[PDB]
Amino acid sequence: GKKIDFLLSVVGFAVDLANVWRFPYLCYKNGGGAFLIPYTLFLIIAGMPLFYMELALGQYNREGAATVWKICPFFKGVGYAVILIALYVGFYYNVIIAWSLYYLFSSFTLNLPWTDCGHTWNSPNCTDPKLLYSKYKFTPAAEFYERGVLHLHESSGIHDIGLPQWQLLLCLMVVVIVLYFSLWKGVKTSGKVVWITATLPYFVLFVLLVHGVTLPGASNGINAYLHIDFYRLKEATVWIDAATQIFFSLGAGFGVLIAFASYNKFDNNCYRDALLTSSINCITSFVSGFAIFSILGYMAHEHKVNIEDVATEGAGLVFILYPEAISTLSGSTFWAVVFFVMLLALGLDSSMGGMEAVITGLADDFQVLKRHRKLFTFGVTFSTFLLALFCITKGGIYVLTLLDTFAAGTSILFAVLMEAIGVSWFYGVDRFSNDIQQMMGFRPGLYWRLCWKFVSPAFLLFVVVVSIINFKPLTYDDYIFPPWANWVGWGIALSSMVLVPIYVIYKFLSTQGSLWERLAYGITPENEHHLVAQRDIRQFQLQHWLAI
Ligand SMILES: CNCCCN1c2ccccc2CCc2ccccc21
Ligand SMILES: [Cl-]
Repeated sequence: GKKIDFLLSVVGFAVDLANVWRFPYLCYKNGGGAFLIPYTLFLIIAGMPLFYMELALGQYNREGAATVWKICPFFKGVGYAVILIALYVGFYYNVIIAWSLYYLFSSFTLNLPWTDCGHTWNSPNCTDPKLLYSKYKFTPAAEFYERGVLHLHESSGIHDIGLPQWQLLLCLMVVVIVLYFSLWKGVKTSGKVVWITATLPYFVLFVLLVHGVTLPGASNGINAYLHIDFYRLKEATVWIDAATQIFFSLGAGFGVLIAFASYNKFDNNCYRDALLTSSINCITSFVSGFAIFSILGYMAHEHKVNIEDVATEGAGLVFILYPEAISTLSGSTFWAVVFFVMLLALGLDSSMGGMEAVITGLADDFQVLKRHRKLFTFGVTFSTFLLALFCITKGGIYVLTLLDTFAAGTSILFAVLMEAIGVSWFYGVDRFSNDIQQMMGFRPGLYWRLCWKFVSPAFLLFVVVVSIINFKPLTYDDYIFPPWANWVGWGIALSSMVLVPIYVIYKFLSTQGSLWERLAYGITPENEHHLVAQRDIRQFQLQHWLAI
């Protein structure tokens, strides 16, 4: 049972709302198959080594994202930045779970609300295929999503977001209460019911794939998915999106992997865990893309439009597509209930760890918080609830789009780049390899050390620079955000990016001694500070810097 339970746990972690909700519309937005080449390249080159590095760091040091930097005191700013990014993500990651809960509540009927027009939310322009360069938006499913759930028709833009929708308000309250009561006792919440949260997503995906392959237009969708537009690979939008999606999907750069690995056994095999998680993530993402493109190829045929204009390119793509596919199944109410229960379970389980990252990271830094986990959990959860109330307004989709663009973009790329630089160069890739050997019994291969020191940092720096210099003003379908929205988004990104230099400055100023003494204290592990008075600093020799 040692292996079956391990396989089930890794498969449960490898599937989340990233693959099922975000990856579909990022793949649709970037043409289809042309998004997979950069995705796989980044996966290998940067994602797998960084996942391995974070797991090893957490396992060896037994600390969270903030306090793990006792080895290199100058990067506690990086730790704080990743904690802040994790805090930002929840604000809308929980709004997506609220959407799922609302859809589940709406699915308890013999006539699904998204099957035809004729409802109070339907507009005169609603067009039903059965009863008779834009994104269409006049289908029953799109009309339901945008008017009976979002009520987006009551907001003219991000300047007129309006008041929170009360139904989504109740759903968000329920989600927040469930999160709090699942996090208020401690980190130990696995191995009890996660079994059904690990197999249900794959059963749902398999049934969706099998049924959608045999649909009238699925062939065209599959052809578009497998076609590669090589001109799209010369624009850097696909590359930036692929890098951000890889780091979001795998979970690196948020302080979650380090926090959870801090509770591992000192001899746990992090290499095997990283390999299996990455492989399962890639396969699941590919299958999700296949199913999604089959569904929208079917829709292109049914609605008599081009496949590029069938659906939205935003965060509601799955909430449009999956209901459309469900409506084609036999006994569609049962399948809708099953699918939205699966979405609820996936989202709640993932958000649990997402918030645990923040809680553990800040409790390791302050013991007062560690002594009062209930109050601290309540505070974190309540703050998330309010800043998510900001995202369930009539124009809450605009705020959600801005957040999904800026909270973890260049910010997360920069944070992961700083993490890799810190470890590999300042702490020492040789020291890191020695720690991994002391833990798991073998030294990492040359490929892993090369990726940690040279390859991953180079690609991360390139992608950060390209994302900064090739920045497209924010949009949502046919809506263009005002420039101040772009300024606000870049400010949100900087709020996390800037913690690193600020903490470097603060650590330098708060230390006592001469300039060289301050540097030695700042780049020396906290448990070897007695060697600084001995003028024996490894980093002050070329051997440390040329070591691989
Ligand atoms: C790993 N896929 C993302 C799943 C959710 N995610 C969350 C959730 C809420 C807040 C932050 C984050 C950061 C990324 C991450 C990392 C590990 C588990 C979950 C999450
Ligand atoms: Cl993904």
